[PDB]
Amino acid sequence: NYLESYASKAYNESGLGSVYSKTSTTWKTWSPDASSVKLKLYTTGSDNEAGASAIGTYDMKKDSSTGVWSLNLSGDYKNKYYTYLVTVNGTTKETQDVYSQAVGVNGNRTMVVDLDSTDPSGWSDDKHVLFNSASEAAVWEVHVRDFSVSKNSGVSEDNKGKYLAFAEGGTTLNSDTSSSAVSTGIDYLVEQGINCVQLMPVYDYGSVKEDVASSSSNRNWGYDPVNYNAPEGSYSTNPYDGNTRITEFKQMIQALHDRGISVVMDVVYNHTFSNDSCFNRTVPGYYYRMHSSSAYSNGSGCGNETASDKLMYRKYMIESVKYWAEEYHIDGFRFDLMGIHDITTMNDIRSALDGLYSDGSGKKILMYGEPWTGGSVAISDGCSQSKAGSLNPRVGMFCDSYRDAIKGSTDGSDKGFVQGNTDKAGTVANGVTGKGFSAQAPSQTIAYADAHDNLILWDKIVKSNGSSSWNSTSSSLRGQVKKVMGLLLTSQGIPFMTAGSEFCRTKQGDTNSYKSSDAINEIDWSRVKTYSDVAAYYKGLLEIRENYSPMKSSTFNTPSFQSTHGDVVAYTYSNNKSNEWGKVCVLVNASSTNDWPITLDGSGWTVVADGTTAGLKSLGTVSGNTYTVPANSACVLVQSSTFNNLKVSEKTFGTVTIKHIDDSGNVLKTSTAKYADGTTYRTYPDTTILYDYALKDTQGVTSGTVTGGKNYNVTYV
Repeated sequence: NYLESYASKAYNESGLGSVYSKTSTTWKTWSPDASSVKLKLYTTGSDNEAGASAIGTYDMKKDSSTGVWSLNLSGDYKNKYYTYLVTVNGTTKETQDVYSQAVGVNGNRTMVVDLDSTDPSGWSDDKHVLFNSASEAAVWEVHVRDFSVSKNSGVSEDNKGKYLAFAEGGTTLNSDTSSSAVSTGIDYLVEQGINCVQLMPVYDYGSVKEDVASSSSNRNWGYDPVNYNAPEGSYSTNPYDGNTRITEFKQMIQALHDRGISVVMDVVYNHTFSNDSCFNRTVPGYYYRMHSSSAYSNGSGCGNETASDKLMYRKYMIESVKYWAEEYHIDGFRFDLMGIHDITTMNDIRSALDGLYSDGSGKKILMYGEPWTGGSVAISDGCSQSKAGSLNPRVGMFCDSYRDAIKGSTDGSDKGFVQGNTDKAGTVANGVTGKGFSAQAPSQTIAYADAHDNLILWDKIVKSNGSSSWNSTSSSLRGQVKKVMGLLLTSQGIPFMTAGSEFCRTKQGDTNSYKSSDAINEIDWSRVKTYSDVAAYYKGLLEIRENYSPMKSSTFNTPSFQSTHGDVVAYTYSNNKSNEWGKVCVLVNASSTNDWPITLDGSGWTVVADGTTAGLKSLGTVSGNTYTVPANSACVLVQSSTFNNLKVSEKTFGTVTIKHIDDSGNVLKTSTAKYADGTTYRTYPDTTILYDYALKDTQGVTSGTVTGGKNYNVTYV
């Protein structure tokens, strides 16, 4: 409890970090133990770029009762870089900035972002894509590079691997201007209507060298936080340049917002990459728990725990998670290993969001994380599943007890339910209730089967079924992944999904793939054709879910169950709305082989999934009190007497028809973005861009709400 004096006071300070105005800027930073905090300025994100000079140094002034150090200067410091030197116990360490809204390369430095100036065209009229209920999400966890970088990805060679791969207008499998009906990249998200992305950690992490291209030898998942408040540079086209990463992120955000897709961010406050992070550099021995002034505790990983208990961290979280929601319009935050944090900090972040926007919309922003610790947690108050009743109802927890029962161990061959381990069935059936541990609202339980960590769902499915990496087309194993989606997307509480699980993304059996080669960590999009039907089946379930409030209500509903043990789990949702199907029944057969006849919730049903295909269009009626779940099939039934209530229109996609022309007509490229009926046909020059002369006025309509089956033309490039 190092310094709660000077942190009860100083808790309400404001303008920590730096604040921008055209005339002048103010810096404030807190270090009661320091003898001096000195501001130092730079002109670049690193010494790589041209000039990169420092600009000058300025001693901040301590405020005794708060200990906060502050400085204000006149002049425009827009896009100037800077750092603090912190002097504590006679040592001096350079601290980047504790509050770093915009960063150089890898984070080494910060620059004063003229925040609103970064905004892309048509940003000021952007909107959040909040979900009224938390559960209406369907989080598709993608690590951006994986989605983009495959050679066959259709994404342009300069958008390949980068934020604008969510922004490249229109793209087909192997790029061919063709009836190559496999649209890929951002187009696929529109076809699937994936509804909500989760970006694997897009804040600045140290475990990728941003100085060089990301590659099979320059990859990481990015669980090595270095700056919480600035997005990753490596996914920029231009990491050396702040704003760029910011704008592209805003354009990636805006492209997902345009398409009505919510963006959720994995944020990893429980630990940092380095015991010599800015935190320890700025208040050594405050921010990190320490069983001794000699020795950090290690209750998480990598040798540290953030001092969540201790006020001047509680603030930093509270007014960081707000920052991402303030600016980037991020729609939710997923916390790694919440169990390290004190609940009396999660409760404040939750409560701080609830007041960001005057209309209370901030209440809608999703928040959840992993409740388990990563080791011997150093303090007694922890975000555990057991303590869960002390979190605010709208902070959520992954539910491993559920996960493991579905699939088994994260890692071993040991078969779970999906592969036929009957003896998990009882635990999975309870997990579908959402109360796999004591929880207060569906906003809590992140019903999930799979993640980046350990075996991607397919690899375990094949590995657990008994063979390695096979890329197998087996209608058994390929039928077997559809079990999980049948469960998760029909559970209560936020469904979750590693990106491309829906086309059997494989990592060839790799467990801790955290830095494994691109050939291990890429979406080979030819799997989308090969494991078509699977994705078509997957899309069809989101049609089911998004149109079905009980699967997505804000407070708990609760399935009935008709089998919970052996090899068939079967449960039914209930509803009272008149413009929705009414009762839904979901059955998942753990067998790989057998076709058990199941009793079901009511006397008449329409089949809307069969383990091959799914979604609103009737795949078959069925009648009488029983249904058969053939082999791997995950099947969905809705009460047949009210199947018609879902009078949604078809997702009548519209189109852009970019026809880039430099001069003399002809064609330089022809994408055809497949935008949904709403959204906007925003469109971009990204062809002749490395170095070129082939350039055009970009005559055309260039932007606006799309309109259904209509062709919007821009003559870019």
